[PDB]
Amino acid sequence: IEYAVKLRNGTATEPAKVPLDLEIGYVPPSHNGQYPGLYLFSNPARMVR
Amino acid sequence: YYFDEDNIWDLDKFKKNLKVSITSLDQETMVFEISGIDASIANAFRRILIAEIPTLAFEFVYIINNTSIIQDEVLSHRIGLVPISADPDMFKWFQHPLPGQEATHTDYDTVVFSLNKKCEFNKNAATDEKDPKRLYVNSEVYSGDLIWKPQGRQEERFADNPIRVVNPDIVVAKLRPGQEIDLEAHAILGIGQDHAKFSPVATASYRLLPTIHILSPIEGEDAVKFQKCFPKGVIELEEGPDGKKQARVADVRKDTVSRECLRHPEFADKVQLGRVRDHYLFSVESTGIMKPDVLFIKSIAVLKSKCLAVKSSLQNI
Amino acid sequence: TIRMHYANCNSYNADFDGDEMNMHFPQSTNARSEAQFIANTDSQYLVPTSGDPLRGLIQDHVVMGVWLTCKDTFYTRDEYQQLLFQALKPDETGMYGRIKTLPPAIQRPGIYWTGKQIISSVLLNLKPSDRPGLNLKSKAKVPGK
Amino acid sequence: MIIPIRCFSCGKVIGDKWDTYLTLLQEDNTEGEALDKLGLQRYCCRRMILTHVDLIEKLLCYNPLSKQ
Amino acid sequence: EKIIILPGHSADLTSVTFQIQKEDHTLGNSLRYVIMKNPEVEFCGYSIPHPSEAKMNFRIQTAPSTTAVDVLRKGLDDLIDLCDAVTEKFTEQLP
Amino acid sequence: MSFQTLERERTFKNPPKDGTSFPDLQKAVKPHVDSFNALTNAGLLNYAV
Amino acid sequence: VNYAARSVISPDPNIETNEIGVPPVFATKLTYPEPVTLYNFNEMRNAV
Amino acid sequence: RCHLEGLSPAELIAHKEESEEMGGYFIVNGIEKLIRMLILPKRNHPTAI
Amino acid sequence: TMIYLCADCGARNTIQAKEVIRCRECGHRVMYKMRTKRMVQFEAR
Amino acid sequence: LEAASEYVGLSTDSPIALLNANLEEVYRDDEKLQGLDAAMKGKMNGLT
Amino acid sequence: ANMTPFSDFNQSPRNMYQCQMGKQTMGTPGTALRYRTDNKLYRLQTGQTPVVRPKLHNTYGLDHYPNGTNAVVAVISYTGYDMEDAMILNKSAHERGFGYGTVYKGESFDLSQKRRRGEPVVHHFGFAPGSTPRREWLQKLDADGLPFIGIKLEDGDPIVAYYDESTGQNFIETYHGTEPGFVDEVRLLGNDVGDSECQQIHVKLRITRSPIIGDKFSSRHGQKGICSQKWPTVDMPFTESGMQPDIIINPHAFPSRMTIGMFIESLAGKAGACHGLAQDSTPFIYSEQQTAADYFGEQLVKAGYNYHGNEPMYSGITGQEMKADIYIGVVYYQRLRHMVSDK
Ligand SMILES: [Zn+2]
Ligand SMILES: [Zn+2]
Repeated sequence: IEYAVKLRNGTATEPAKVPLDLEIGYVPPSHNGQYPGLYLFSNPARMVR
Repeated sequence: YYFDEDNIWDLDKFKKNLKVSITSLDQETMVFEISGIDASIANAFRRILIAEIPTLAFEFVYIINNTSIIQDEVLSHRIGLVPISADPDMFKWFQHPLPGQEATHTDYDTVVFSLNKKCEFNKNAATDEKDPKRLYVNSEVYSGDLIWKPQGRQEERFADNPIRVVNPDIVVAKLRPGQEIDLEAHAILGIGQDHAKFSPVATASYRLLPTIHILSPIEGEDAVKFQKCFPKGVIELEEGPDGKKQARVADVRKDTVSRECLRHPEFADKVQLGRVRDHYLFSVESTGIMKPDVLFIKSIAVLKSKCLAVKSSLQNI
Repeated sequence: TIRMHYANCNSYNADFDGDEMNMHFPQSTNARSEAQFIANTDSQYLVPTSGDPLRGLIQDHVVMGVWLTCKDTFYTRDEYQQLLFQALKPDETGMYGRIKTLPPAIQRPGIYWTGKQIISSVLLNLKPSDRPGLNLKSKAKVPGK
Repeated sequence: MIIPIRCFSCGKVIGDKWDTYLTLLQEDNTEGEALDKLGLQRYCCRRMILTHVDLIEKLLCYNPLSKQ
Repeated sequence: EKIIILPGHSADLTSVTFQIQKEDHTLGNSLRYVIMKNPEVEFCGYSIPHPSEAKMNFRIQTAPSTTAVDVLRKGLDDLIDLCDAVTEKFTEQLP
Repeated sequence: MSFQTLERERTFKNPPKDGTSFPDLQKAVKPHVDSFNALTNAGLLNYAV
Repeated sequence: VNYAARSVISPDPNIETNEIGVPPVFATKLTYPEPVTLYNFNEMRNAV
Repeated sequence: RCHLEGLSPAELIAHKEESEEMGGYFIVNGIEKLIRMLILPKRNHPTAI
Repeated sequence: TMIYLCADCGARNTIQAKEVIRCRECGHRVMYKMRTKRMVQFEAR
Repeated sequence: LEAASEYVGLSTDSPIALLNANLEEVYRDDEKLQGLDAAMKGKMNGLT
Repeated sequence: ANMTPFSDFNQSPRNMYQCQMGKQTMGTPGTALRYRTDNKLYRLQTGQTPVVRPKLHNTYGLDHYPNGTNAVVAVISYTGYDMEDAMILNKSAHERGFGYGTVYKGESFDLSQKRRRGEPVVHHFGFAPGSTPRREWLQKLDADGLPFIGIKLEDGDPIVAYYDESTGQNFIETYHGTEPGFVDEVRLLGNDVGDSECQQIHVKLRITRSPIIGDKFSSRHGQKGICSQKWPTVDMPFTESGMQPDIIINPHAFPSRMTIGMFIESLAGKAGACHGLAQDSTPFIYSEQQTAADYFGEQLVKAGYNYHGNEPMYSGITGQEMKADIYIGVVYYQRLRHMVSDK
C-alpha cells in the first residue's frame, strides 16, 4: 500500500517492490482446516477488487 | 318502488337553486364555480369539453421529399399533433372515403398547409460553434413555417382570420446541411373521442369545494403549526383580545384536499375535512384554439344537440 | 390478442403477464357438439383431484366484495338501480323480460338500500323459473374479530 | 428524439418550451425551478421538459451526405 | 340506427331496452340522473356491453299508467331544459 | 443530486475532443482489450512460439 | 393441426365466464364448414 | 491492433462509430462475436479433491 | 443510370448497370442510394 | 449467543477462546450442525 | 443491478427479474444507427431520463442511452381489466406518443450464392433488356432493381429484381415479412478490393410498432405486465389538479411480490418532478433510524401534496370522488420487447 500510494503521487517510480495486484495469501492453521501454506500470488488471469 | 318524494324534478326550483360565478377569465385559462348541479351533469360537462366538441387538426400528410433524420411516420405524426386556429364550425364534416377513394376533398371540408425547408450550409460562421442555429441556415424546422395555402374561396372566407398555426414557435423537426423536408398537411374536422389531437381544451377538470371546520379552537404555537400545514392564505390566526392565538378558515377555495393535519397525533380530534356535495369548481385551460368561454358554451350546446338527435331518432319510432 | 375472463384463469394456471394460449376450432359438428356439451367451461367446475372448486372470482372482485357486503355501506336509489343493472346485464345474456328488485332495508327518513341487500337482489334475479329459495349457513374467511 | 410535443398526461403544448428552458439553466444560474417561469404548474407537464433527453443533437452529426 | 328498441320489450311496452349507438357514459349517466327525478319510473340503469363497440344499452321499467317511451321523451326534454338554464346563467355572467 | 443537463447538452452539441467523457465504461471493457494488448505487447505470442 | 391459431392473451371481465374473445384476424381467418339447408340459406347467402 | 485506440470521440463521430464506443468485440461477417470469460481452477495452487 | 453516395467520401458517382462498383475518388467499396422526389401519404396517427 | 453457547453447552460468560475452539469443533462435522441449527432456528422462530 | 433504485427494498427474486428483464428493454441501442447493418434493432422513439436515478447512473453516462419513459402511475384497481398482473394505458398518452417503438430489420440479398456452379458470374440486379411488369414492379422498384427509397411495402411485393443472363427473364424476390414495413436505406455492398459487380444488396426495413394490446411494459422492480385495454382518456380517474394518470398498475400485485421498493419509487418520483430534483436512490443510503419514506414525505408535504403520497381522485364514469384516496407516483416504465412478432 505504501509504495503504491507513493507511486500515484509525487514520489518517482522505481520498479515496484511489491506489485499492488499481489494478494498475500496467509492461510492460518487450524484443526481439520484448510492446509496452511503462505501463498504469495503474482499472476494475471485472476480477480482483484 | 320508493321515490322519497323530495327528488321530484322541477325546473323552477332547480333553476333557482343553481348559481354560477366566474373567478377568473383570460384569453387562455378560465376558472369558475358552478353549483346546484348533480355529479353526473358535471361529469358530462367535463367530458364534452375534453372529448366531444370538434376542432381542426392535421389528418393526412403528403410528403413529396423527406430525407431528414426523423422517421417519416414520426414526422407525419408530430406534424399532426400541432394545433391550428380556425373556428371549427366554419367547416363541414369529412365524409370518409370508402372504396372509390380518391375524389374526397372539397374547399369546405379540408384545408391544406405546406412547408418545405432545405438546410443549406451557412458560411459566415467564424469559428466552430455548433449552435447549430448560427452554423446553418434553416436549421430547426419550426412550426411557424407551416404556411397555409388557400384553396379557392377560402382566401376570402377566412380573410378576417387567417387559418394559421396556434404557436409559431413549436419545433417540428431538425436539419443539418444537405437534407430537405417538403410536404403538405391536409387538415380536417375531428371529434376528440377518435383521436386526442382534436380535443381543443388541454386540461378541463373540477374539484368539489373542500370544507374545513375547526371543532375545538386551537391555541398559541399550535396556531402557527395549523397555519403552516395548509398552504398560505386559507388559514388566518385570529386577532382575539381574549386569550392569545386561535385559527379560523378564511377561504378554502385555494386549499388542496391534501389532508396533512389528520396525520398529526394531536390535531385529529379538532378538525374534519368534508365536501359540499353540490358545489363544483371548474378549471379549463385552452390549448390554442378558442376562448374558453366559447368552449363551455359550445360544450353545453353539444349536449343539447346530441339530446336533440336521440329525441328525433326516437320520434321516428 | 384474444380475451378471456378472470374466472377461468386459475384453471389454465396463467398469470396473463404475456403468456400465450392455443386456440383451436373443431371443424365438424359431432366434435363441436360433444365439446360444447361435455366440456363447456361451467361444466368443468370441480377440479377432479378433489372436490373443491377450482374456478372463482379473484383479487379485485373479492376485496371489493368485502367492501360491498360490509354493513357500513349504504346506497341510494340511483346507485342501487345502476349497480343491479350493471351486475345483471340482461339483454346480451338474455332470458328475462323485466328485472325485479327488493324493498329498501331502511326507509325513513331517507331510502337507503344496504349492500347485502344487493347481493340478495342478484341472487333473486337469477332465480330459476320455479325453484324454492336457497338457504345456507357456512363460515366465512375473514374472522369476525 | 425531439421534445415530445403535447406532453403525455395533460394536453399542454411544450414543443416551444425547451429551447427557452435550456437558455435558463444556461444563462440564468437558476436551478430546476427555472421551468416554473415558463408556466408549468402541474407535475405531469413538468416531468416532460425537465427530464427529457434531447438525443437528436447527438444524432444529427451523422449525415451520410457530409461532402467531406 | 341511433336508437333501436332491443327485442326484449314487453308487449305493453312497460319494460323496454333502448340501445343508443355511438355513445358512452357521457350521455348515459346524465340521462339516467334526469330520468330518476321522474316519479312514475321504477327502474332506469344504463350499461355497455363492450367499450370497443360504441353501443349503450339503456333500460327503463315504468308504472303501468304511462309507457316508457313517453318517459324517455319527457326525460330528454327535461335534460334540454337543464342545459337551457345552465347556458342562461352562464351567458348572463360575462359581458 | 441534480440532473446534469448543461453538461449533457454541451457534450452533445460538440463532442469532447480531449478524452472520452465517461471513463468507467472503458474501465469496464478493460478485461478483453487488455488481454489482447497483452497478446501483442508484453511478449505473449513470442514466448509461446 | 390445421384450423388452430395462437396468441398472447389479455384479460377481460366484461364478456362472460362462458365466452372467450376472438380478435378480428382469427375470426376472418379461421374457417369451418357449414352444410346448407332450407332454413339457414339466408345466413349463408349473406355470408358469401 | 485496431485503428480506433485512443482516438478521441470527435475522430470517432467523424467516422461511423458511436461516440462512447467501447470496443472489445471481434467482428465476423458483421455479427460482433465475443469470447465469454470462463472460470478455471486456480493457477499453480496445489489443491485437494 | 442512377445516382448514389460514397459512404465515406460522400460523392455522387452516377454508376451504370453491370459495372465495377467503387467510389470514383475514394476507392471505397460501399454506396448508399439517395431518396428522390416521391409522393407518399401517411395518416397522422 | 445464548442459544449457541447453550447447544454446545458452555455458559454465557464463557471464555472467548474456549467458545471459539468449541465452535471450530462444531462445523467441521456436519450432523452437529444440523443440531445447532435446529436449536438456533428454534430460538429465532420464537423471537419472530 | 446497481441501476435499479431502492434495490434494497425488494424481495431478491424480484430484483433478479428486473435485472434479467432490463437487459431486454426496447431502448436506444446507441446513436449511430445509419451505419449499423445488424439484423434486428429496436429504437424507442421517445425515451427520457429517470426522475429517480442512482448517481452511478449518471457517472456511467447512461443519459446518452435512455431506456424508457416516466409515467404517472396511479396504483388503483378501477378499470377492472387490470387484474392478474396486467395493467392499463391511458389512450390519450398512447396516441400522443408513449413508447413508440421502431424495429429495424436489415435483410441482405447475395447473388453469389444462388449461382449453381461452372459458368461465370451471371445474375445481376436490375431490369434486363426487355419488358417489366407495370402493376407492382415499376411502382416499387426504381429502375435498377433497387426499390424506391421509403415506399411502403406490403407482404406480397418485390424488394429486389435480379435476372439470369441465359433466360434473360427478370426474377423477383418479395418482402416475405407479414407486416407493413417501410424502406430506409439500401446499400450496394461492393464485393471486395474492387473490380467486381454489385453482388450484394442490403435493405434496411423500418417497421413501426406503436403500443398494441399485449406489448409488455415493466417498472424497475419486476412488474412486467401487459397493456390490456388502452382505456379511453376521459373515462380514467383524475385528481384535484387534473392529470389523468397515464398507466394504471394493480394494487393486488404488490403483496406476494414484496416490491414495496416500487411504492418508495413512486414517492421519490412525485417529489422529484415537483421541485425539479433528481432523487438519489442508490442502495443502502437510507438506514433504519430515519426512513427514506420520511425524507421523501417531508419533501412532498413541502411541495403541497399528501405526506404518505396519497391523493384524492374522483372517478371518471360516475363523477363522485373515491371514498378512500388513491396513490399516484411517477415511475419509469422501461417498455419491453415481445409485442406482435412473437404473438
Ligand atoms: Zn400534461
Ligand atoms: Zn469513396
